[PDB]
Order: sequence, then structure tokens, then C-alpha cells
Amino acid sequence: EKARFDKMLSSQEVATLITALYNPDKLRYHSIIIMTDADVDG
DNA sequence: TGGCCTGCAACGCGGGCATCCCGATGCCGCCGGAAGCGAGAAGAATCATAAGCCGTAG
Repeated sequence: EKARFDKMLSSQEVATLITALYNPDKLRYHSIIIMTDADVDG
């Protein structure tokens, strides 16, 4: 929301690897889990 | 200390009255020249959009 741009991209690895970016075709990795540290930055 | 203002008597000519000629003027017919209103075009300006640095944090 702070900077919305369809061209702005740095990694793009997550969306490229989970789906094709639209998603009903490729539904690979139906189960995802996000492990994160217990600090405030986590 | 020097010059402006004014009373006064003598010289001077202009105001007042009469009048015919002249030039402006109102009127009428006729010709012309900005105008101004709307409309189209150009330049000037203030609001709205994308960071950059400051210093820690990942």
C-alpha cells in the first residue's frame, strides 16, 4: 500500500515459485507454513 | 534693512450705446468608420504525484 506499482519488483521469487501469478491453474504447495522468530521484528 | 501696499491728484482711454456684416449653427439629406460583443486562441500559474536525506533496525 505504501508504494503500489505493478513494475516494482526486487525478488519476485515467492510469487514465481508458489504460483504463476491466475492462481487456479497452478496450485503447487497447497500447504505453506511460516516460521518466524519470537522478537518484535519477527 | 529693504521692498510691498496703498492714499492721492493728474493724465489717459476704455466701457457703454447704436448698428450692419459675418461666421457659427440647427436642420436635412447623405455617406462612412470605428465597435463591441461574442467567440476563439495563447500564456501564466497553483494543485497533485513519485523520493531522499536524516539514524537505527531487520
